[PDB]
Amino acid sequence: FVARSIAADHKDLIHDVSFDFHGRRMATCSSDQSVKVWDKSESGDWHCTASWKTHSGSVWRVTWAHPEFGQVLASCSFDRTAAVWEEIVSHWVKRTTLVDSRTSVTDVKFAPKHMGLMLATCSADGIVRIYEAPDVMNLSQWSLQHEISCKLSCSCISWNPSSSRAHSPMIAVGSDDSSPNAMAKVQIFEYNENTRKYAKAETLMTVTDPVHDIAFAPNLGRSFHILAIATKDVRIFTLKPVRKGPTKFEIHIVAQFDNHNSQVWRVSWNITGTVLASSGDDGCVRLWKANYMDNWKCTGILKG
Amino acid sequence: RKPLPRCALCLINMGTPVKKLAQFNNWFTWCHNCRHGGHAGHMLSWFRDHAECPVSACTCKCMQLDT
Amino acid sequence: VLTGRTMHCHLDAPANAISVCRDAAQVVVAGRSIFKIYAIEEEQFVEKLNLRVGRKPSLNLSCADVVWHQMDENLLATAATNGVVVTWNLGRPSRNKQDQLFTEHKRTVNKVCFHPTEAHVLLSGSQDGFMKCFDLRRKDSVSTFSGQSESVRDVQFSIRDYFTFASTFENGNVQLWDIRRPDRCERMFTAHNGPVFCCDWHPEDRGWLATGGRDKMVKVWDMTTHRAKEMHCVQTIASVARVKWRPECRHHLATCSMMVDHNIYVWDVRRPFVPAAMFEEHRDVTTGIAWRHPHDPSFLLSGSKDSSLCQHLFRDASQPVERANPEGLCYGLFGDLAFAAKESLVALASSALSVFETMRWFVDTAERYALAGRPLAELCDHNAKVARELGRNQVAQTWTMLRIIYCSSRLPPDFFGVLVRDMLHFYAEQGDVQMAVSVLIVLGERVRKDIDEQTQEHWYTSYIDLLQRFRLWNVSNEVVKLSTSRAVSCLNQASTTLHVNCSHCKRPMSSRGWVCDRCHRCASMCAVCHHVVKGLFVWCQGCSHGGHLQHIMKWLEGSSHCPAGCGHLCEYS
Amino acid sequence: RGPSAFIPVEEVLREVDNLAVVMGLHPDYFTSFWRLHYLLLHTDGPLASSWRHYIAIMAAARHQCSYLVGSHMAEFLQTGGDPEWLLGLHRAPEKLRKLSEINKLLAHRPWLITKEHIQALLKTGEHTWSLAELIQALVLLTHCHSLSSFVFGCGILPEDMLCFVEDPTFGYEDFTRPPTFRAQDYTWEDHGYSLIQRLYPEGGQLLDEKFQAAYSLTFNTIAVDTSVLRRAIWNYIHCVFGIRYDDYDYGEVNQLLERNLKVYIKTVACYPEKTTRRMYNLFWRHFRHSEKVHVNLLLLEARMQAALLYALRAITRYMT
Ligand SMILES: [Zn+2]
Ligand SMILES: [Zn+2]
Ligand SMILES: [Zn+2]
Ligand SMILES: [Zn+2]
Ligand SMILES: [Zn+2]
Ligand SMILES: [Zn+2]
Ligand SMILES: [Zn+2]
Repeated sequence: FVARSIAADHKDLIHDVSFDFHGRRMATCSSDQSVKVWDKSESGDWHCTASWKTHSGSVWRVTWAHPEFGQVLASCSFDRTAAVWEEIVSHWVKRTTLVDSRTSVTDVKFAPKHMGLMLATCSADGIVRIYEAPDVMNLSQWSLQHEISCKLSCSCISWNPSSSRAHSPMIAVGSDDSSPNAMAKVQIFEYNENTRKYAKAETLMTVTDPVHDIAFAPNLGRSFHILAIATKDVRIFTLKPVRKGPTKFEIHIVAQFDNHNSQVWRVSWNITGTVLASSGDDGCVRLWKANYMDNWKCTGILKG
Repeated sequence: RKPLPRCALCLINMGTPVKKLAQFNNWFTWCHNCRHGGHAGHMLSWFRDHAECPVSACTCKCMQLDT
Repeated sequence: VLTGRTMHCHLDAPANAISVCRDAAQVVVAGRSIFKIYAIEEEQFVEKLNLRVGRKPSLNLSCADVVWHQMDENLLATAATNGVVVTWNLGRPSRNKQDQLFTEHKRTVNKVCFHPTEAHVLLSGSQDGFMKCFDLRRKDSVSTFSGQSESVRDVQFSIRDYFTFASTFENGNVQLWDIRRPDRCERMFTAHNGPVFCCDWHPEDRGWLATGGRDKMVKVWDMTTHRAKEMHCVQTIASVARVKWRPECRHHLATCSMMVDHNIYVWDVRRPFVPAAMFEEHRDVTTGIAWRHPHDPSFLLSGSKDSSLCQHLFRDASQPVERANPEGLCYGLFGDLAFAAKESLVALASSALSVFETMRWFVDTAERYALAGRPLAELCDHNAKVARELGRNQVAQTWTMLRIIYCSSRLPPDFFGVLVRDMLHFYAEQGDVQMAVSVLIVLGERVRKDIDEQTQEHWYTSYIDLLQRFRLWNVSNEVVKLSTSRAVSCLNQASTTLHVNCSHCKRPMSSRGWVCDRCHRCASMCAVCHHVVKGLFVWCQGCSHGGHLQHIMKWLEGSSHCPAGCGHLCEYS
Repeated sequence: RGPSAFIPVEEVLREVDNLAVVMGLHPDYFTSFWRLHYLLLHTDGPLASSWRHYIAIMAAARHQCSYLVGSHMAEFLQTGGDPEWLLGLHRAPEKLRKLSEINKLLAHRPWLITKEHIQALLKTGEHTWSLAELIQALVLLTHCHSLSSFVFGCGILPEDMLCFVEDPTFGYEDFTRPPTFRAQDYTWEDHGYSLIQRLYPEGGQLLDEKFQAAYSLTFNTIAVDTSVLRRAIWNYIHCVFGIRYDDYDYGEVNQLLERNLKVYIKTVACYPEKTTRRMYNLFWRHFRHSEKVHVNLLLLEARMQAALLYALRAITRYMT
């Protein structure tokens, strides 16, 4: 549709942009070790309302939390740390700092609201950790609960946003290392209510080129799961549980598009889980949709 | 340091700091007969089109007891 | 010129110093339990000498620094932890190569230095505070300087100027002396917040320095004017131990850390935020670095604290600039799109934010739908009229058809009982849970015992969350009130009860009543109209006063005072 | 009759409300100590408050200090603690009954702490620790130990323990009865400050500010300079625990320290429950009463620094 420019005033590259739960605030992070927060006025113009130095290295990702716990943000950096910020009555203060990593921390993600207040982080050494805050009234007491260990270097993580009581929690983690061999780059871990531990569930064998981002889809009504991957091309998968250890899935493939003729960097679904947006090296954003015959077309080409 | 009671419409805990700094729409409000509370703006908006306590399984016409 | 490849060798003990001579073929490794000389031939390291032969484990050989002269290929000088400075004379007949053992320092010595041209000068800095200047032919004796700051850390002789040397102190100051006037320094200024570990001069400029400290910072200073000015500033992720300028490229540096970090970085001072290269071969903290030749910018030697010594090739590093993600992307709630990308792919150090202004039916259907209050037929007709007026025809036909099926021999008792379920699942699979939930609430009990208990919960929860995103609490609470499942119905019942007390007697009040049990006074007095409040009561948490919901609201839009008159500004405005 | 059983009441009048008045005789140090205490025990942080007071109770009960244990249990009851926890160690959860092994070593024999203890504490399971959660506990334990030592050393009057401790008969054994820690391979100022700042910043800043207040504290009646005998006492107490400096000549220790003081130091440090009035009066007979407090402050600082350096070296060896 219509495109309007924003004056970021960042001294280096921007690595992430995130919206909030009510859709009227936005956060941007850059390699000048800074974080900015933007607000939208009645006239429909975005203007900055805060900016403060956050880490001592490049900041990769920044994410919001549910408004039930307050106005909370999380960040990850090249200096092997993760921080939690809150807004009190207006400046932002630091609440915690997680320093267990030995290498650069690459992604950070908040858990869906019905599990509580949980956070998951991923490193370049192949270790994924899950934290928790047992008492919401103190946002400075986190406690480590689980620790998974993959065989390769992680680059992205994603939670399952389903809210059903027949689905157990699961998280998908992807790699980015380029090796002369041919090993699977995407793995899925599932929770076991009986043994109280995360266990391996499936492995996406077909994916062999390096991965850059993955994203589940907002369920809202269904009995199966949809996953999107941003490799050299765009791929979309489907996982449907089988009737009743880890649950058994039937993995298929439903879409593959090489329309970018480049490397795909980012993917993003929408609020209803029906339209997929992808960005590539050419510099264009593309939109994908599916009809009632389960074919995935294109819907628009947005160019900057 | 334990949670204060939560609003019956937005399900978010009540509180007030102690430009405006504590506006009217975020004050406490409660029925004096059934003791069910909420934000001032939320309850003002609710009691325009309905007449019954927002909490489930309640019976008060919490606004007709005065007018 | 020179030729070689990446290689490494394993030592016997950790090393914490290094030095190279004007042949680019020899190197010295010193430490607490090792003092050797190696050779860089073409493919490997070969170990020629071992200057610890005659092993009397004196504490005079626990070296902290070592330098090699660049006029005579035979002089060497180490600094020990006792306070001794030893000068070695390699070209000597005997097996031992010791020459002199100056012992004028009381505490630990940290650094030693040689003059670039005059091959009889030494400069030593110790932990006491003073720095001495020996003369290696025993004439004219020593000359002592005093800094009056703290333990000194580094000492360097200027490359262009003949008589000037620099110093770095633990409090954070940098002084500048001349060796023909050991009475007062020629400058002083505060550089870092804390100890300053290293300094270096520019091989080509005339007044350019480079200091590194414990506050994780690297600064470049200009000294051609009367006051020191700071041009650049590199912010690393750990404390800095060594800083060296690259040959022939006047905007490059090399740093290693003193803790936590094992890498070796090469920075460009015109891009201080991202390193231009990084060598990550070692497995412990790096202690010493040195460029091989002053005229070949492609060779670097390092010695670490894992008993290892390596040579690095610049064309084999791990460049992290061209290994990163150049863009970000997010989808909004109202249909907006946010896209930021590099300025080299769209139209190499900036980005370009842009929002694209790419669900009114949801918010218009939510408000206008009727769920309870009247019987089935009129509810169905109302919903059908709404859907038709919005433009959705199939939904309207579904609403109309749902009336003929219920609100009306014969057809068998439940002939359509297996089609409404399929319709509900059909609507819920596409992501339209609004229709399914509305139909479930309207029908009530004729479709209830057909859908599994864990599917109604999923459908209700998704709808409630979607409604709460758009900030429609009336519809959300209406759904919660008439929900068919107990778990959803019990959502606005947990912790929504308030406890109120009488402020005269400080006693709890009974659950239903407006008169205190002991004071026998009414406490729900309106602060404006002075009547009894039996319904809704507004309250101020600052001065503990309030009244009727619509009385205080009107009073507070004309004044800014508590109506009870206690001198409070209840909105703080 | 007043504050301290050793210092006469008239001296205190002329020169936890008792410790604060006996330690107030050196104003520039009291402020720093109170700041660190407020940060460590009252400000919000990675651990809960009740857990912090329980850690203080466990640490003070090693040296059998009634004062601190009583004060800290009184505080723990009023912050929301479980009264059931005060019956013994065996009623507490299996996350505080892991620090009980590092407790003894930090209190009695610091030189035996290795990286395997850290690995045992941080090993994955059902009840684990994080790095921040554990670096706070270490500092808390050292702080309580040193405070107990000072309290017993100055002889403070008031105004069970065997149930809070495992292995009650460990005690101290002399070092010479293990490699030596050279104080130039791992120094606080160059090595420990950076690590403690990265893992716990505010605490590191406060500890470095408190270390520099116990160095600039002059001695009035010496008779070389104040900087000499201070170095002597500091080096002696460090050498007791197994740290040897390379530059220092150790002969001057006897020529500068009376043989009576050399026993008071060791008694108050290693076994602070056996200190008595006669010991307090034997050394420095004809000197002012405000110097036998400065000696105690120096000793406290030295014990803290030794224990912290050993623990930090262990953590660095683990993480490398
Ligand atoms: Zn009521
Ligand atoms: Zn009610
Ligand atoms: Zn509310
Ligand atoms: Zn009363
Ligand atoms: Zn009134
Ligand atoms: Zn008032
Ligand atoms: Zn008021």
